[PDB]
Amino acid sequence: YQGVNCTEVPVANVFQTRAGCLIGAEHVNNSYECDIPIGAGICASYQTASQSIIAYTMSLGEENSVAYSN
Amino acid sequence: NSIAIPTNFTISVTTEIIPVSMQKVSVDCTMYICGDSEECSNLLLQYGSFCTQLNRALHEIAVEQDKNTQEVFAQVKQIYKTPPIKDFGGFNFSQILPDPSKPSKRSAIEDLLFNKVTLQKFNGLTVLPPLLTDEMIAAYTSALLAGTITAGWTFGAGAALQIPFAMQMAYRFNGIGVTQNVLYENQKLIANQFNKAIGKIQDGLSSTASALGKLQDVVNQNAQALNTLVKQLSSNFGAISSVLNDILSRLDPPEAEVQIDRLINGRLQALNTYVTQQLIRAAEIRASANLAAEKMSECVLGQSKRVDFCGKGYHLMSFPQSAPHGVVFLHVTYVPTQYKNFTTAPAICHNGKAHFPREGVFVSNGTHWFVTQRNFYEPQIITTDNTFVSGDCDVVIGIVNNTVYDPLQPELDS
Amino acid sequence: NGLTVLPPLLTDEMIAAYTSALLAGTITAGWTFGAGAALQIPFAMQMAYRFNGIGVTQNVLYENQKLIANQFNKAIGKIQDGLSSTASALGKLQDVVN
Amino acid sequence: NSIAIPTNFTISVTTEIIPVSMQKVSVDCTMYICGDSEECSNLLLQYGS
Amino acid sequence: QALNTYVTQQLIRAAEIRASANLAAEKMSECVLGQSKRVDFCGKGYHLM
Ligand SMILES: *[C@@H]1O[C@H](CO)[C@@H](O[C@@H]2O[C@H](CO)[C@@H](O[C@@H]3O[C@H](CO)[C@@H](O)[C@H](O)[C@@H]3O)[C@H](O)[C@H]2NC(C)=O)[C@H](O)[C@H]1NC(C)=O
Ligand SMILES: *[C@@H]1O[C@H](CO)[C@@H](O[C@@H]2O[C@H](CO)[C@@H](O)[C@H](O)[C@H]2NC(C)=O)[C@H](O)[C@H]1NC(C)=O
Ligand SMILES: *[C@@H]1O[C@H](CO)[C@@H](O[C@@H]2O[C@H](CO)[C@@H](O)[C@H](O)[C@H]2NC(C)=O)[C@H](O)[C@H]1NC(C)=O
Ligand SMILES: *[C@@H]1O[C@H](CO)[C@@H](O[C@@H]2O[C@H](CO)[C@@H](O)[C@H](O)[C@H]2NC(C)=O)[C@H](O)[C@H]1NC(C)=O
Ligand SMILES: *[C@@H]1O[C@H](CO)[C@@H](O)[C@H](O)[C@H]1NC(C)=O
Ligand SMILES: *[C@@H]1O[C@H](CO)[C@@H](O)[C@H](O)[C@H]1NC(C)=O
Ligand SMILES: *[C@@H]1O[C@H](CO)[C@@H](O)[C@H](O)[C@H]1NC(C)=O
Ligand SMILES: *[C@@H]1O[C@H](CO)[C@@H](O)[C@H](O)[C@H]1NC(C)=O
Ligand SMILES: *[C@@H]1O[C@H](CO)[C@@H](O)[C@H](O)[C@H]1NC(C)=O
Repeated sequence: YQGVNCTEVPVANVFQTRAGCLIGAEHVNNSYECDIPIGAGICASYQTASQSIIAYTMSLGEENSVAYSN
Repeated sequence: NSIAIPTNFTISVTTEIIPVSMQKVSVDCTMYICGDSEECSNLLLQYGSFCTQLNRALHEIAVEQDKNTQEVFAQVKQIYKTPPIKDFGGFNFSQILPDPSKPSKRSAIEDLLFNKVTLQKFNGLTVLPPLLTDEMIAAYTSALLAGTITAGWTFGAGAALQIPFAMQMAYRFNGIGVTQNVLYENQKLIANQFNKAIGKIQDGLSSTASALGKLQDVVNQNAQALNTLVKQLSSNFGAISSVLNDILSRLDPPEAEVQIDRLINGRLQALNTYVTQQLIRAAEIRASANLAAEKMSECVLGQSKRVDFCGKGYHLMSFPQSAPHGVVFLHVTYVPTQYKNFTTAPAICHNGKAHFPREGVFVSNGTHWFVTQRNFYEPQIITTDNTFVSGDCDVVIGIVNNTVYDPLQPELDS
Repeated sequence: NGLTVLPPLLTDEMIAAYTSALLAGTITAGWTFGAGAALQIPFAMQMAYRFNGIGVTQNVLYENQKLIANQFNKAIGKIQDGLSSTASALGKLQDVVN
Repeated sequence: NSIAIPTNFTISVTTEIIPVSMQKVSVDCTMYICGDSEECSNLLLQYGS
Repeated sequence: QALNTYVTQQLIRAAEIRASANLAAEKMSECVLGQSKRVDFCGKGYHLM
């Protein structure tokens, strides 16, 4: 439900995001690459009980270390 | 028989601004047209699939905006951390590198540009947030800048090593026809000029917010268009009233439906005009975004030989900075200065032979003749190593007598 | 009653002057255009520089300057004759106007 | 095992033309639509902007 | 309706003409003030001036 807070409208998977009220998606906090855009950095995917759609914050890419020396 | 050759140079840093994206807007057709009136909604059913087309066009524009943003910024496979050592060849990148909480007294150009740009629930309209937040844009920019600074020419398919900055600068100097022995002799002055230019740019940006007119115009035009569309709701278009309830209450259906039809036609025209103009503007902004992506690829990740594509002078390197709905580039360029006058000849007449320089031009100090590069005065004695030999002294116009030396004979005699 | 055409800001003479200044600067000066060196590089030196640019050695220009100049002049004359004969070679501008 | 190399060269000059600017036009909207009659303009004022 | 149609046509033509003008400015900068290595960007053959 775009541009809507979850306090009012669903009464009229409950979770509140910057893009709106999202129903049906399980929220994890391990970042991945974006699969289905949602908005404001939130991306969702279907990720295999409980083979459900998950919602996560998009990851910009793997980090790279590089030694230092003059 | 005269030629001018530089004896000095300066390092110049300039600025360029390009818009990238636009605001994403979605509109409810029925809410704007009728506004919770059942008779109007029933009458609107006779027009087929207008609202569908309008919504589809707006949705396509909204998608294209994020497409443009990801085309421009998402060019980097990996994330490069800022090296915890700031010991470069005397160059301080503090004002352009980030700071996790930004607690330093030195503000990044990002904050200055952001503040310079900075300085409804009842309508049928909606505005959507972009897919990428500002923090992710800043992260992409910082990673790209740090990777360019650290890995040098091994940025792509890179390794776990850091090419020293002075070597990169020397290679870039070689790129434009100046030998690196020039850089290795006044690196200190080079760094001082670079730092002074960066400071001047920061002060100039902090002076005024009027330099961002290109980015301001997009916002102004979009707001003007939206305000015009909203204000168009109050017109009568020849009907009795601009409020549906007044028409319903004051008249019977057999004329109220005609008045409502008139109002419907007017508001449909308004919506069509707005959407067409938005489509054209979206095309323009896509062209601008393509230009921005090309410039990033061809000037930030490498050195360009195209004249005046990356500012005036000879291109050395450039750095990107993020901005609201746009990007900012900082081009570093080489500019020759303090010219001098000399006498030149096309070739040198030795004993029956004509000698041409392998590189550079022949110059005369009034007494002695030398060969030097065309962008920095550095004379050398005319050796048979430096001179390409072909032909005789007959056909070349303006050839001049002189003596060509040979290191071999004194070595042989000893 | 209601239609008006406005004049362009820059007149034709100004455009011609801009073109003349640009070409004179590019011809008289060489790679020193821009920075006010203002000495005058000989033209054959610029031609040799360009010849080195396209991958041939400048002695080939210095040994055939006369023939090269003759060919250049003949090409310019051919362009003049071609322009004088057909006055409809400018299609795109005419299409815009139409 | 065979290659070809030029022995003479020629100089060619060609031309190309590019449009830059359009004709500049302004239109008196109200005078065009109404032809300077007050009855038309009074009704036109009800169409907004 | 007539006025609206004319205005829209003019807008599209203006977009086309400004694209052409951008090409013209780029060509001026790349070709008149320097030597270009891009193939056939400055006519056929190898560019001199
Ligand atoms: C070039 O890099 C150097 C670091 O290598 C930067 O030096 C630091 O600059 C900041 C602000 O420009 C200085 O903070 C100020 O210091 C004065 C000194 O009294 C103080 O009165 C102010 O209240 C403020 O704290 C900082 O001290 C300085 N540090 C060092 C070690 O020099 C420099 O800023 C960089 N260049 C530019 C143009 O920013
Ligand atoms: C031109 O070269 C001269 C040296 O040949 C530079 O002169 C020095 O400039 C610095 C400025 O940072 C002064 O502090 C020195 O006192 C100058 N020394 C001499 C002997 O003049 C000059 O800076 C160069 N030109 C430019 C524009 O930098
Ligand atoms: C410098 O070059 C000139 C080229 O003209 C030489 O002049 C000729 O020299 C030959 C013998 O070397 C004479 O037979 C000619 O009569 C000269 N012609 C002219 C116009 O002077 C000149 O000799 C060269 N200088 C030296 C020292 O050899
Ligand atoms: C190719 O180059 C040669 C030069 O080595 C040209 O030979 C001269 O050409 C001019 C005019 O074309 C004649 O007036 C000369 O008599 C030629 N000299 C000789 C020794 O033959 C040759 O003509 C050039 N080819 C073309 C088609 O112009
Ligand atoms: C939640 O409700 C508050 C209270 O008005 C509102 O400010 C906020 O925008 C709502 N959340 C979202 C995501 O809209
Ligand atoms: C992720 O969330 C779980 C609870 O939902 C929490 O225990 C864990 O610490 C979080 N980890 C991170 C990295 O946020
Ligand atoms: C580079 O680091 C080394 C130590 O790894 C140090 O000895 C050297 O002085 C440093 N070079 C500069 C220019 O600071
Ligand atoms: C070199 O000297 C001449 C006259 O001696 C003068 O006209 C010319 O301007 C000088 N060169 C420069 C670059 O000023
Ligand atoms: C020109 O420079 C050379 C080498 O620097 C020197 O030998 C010669 O004397 C100079 N010319 C004059 C007229 O002093």
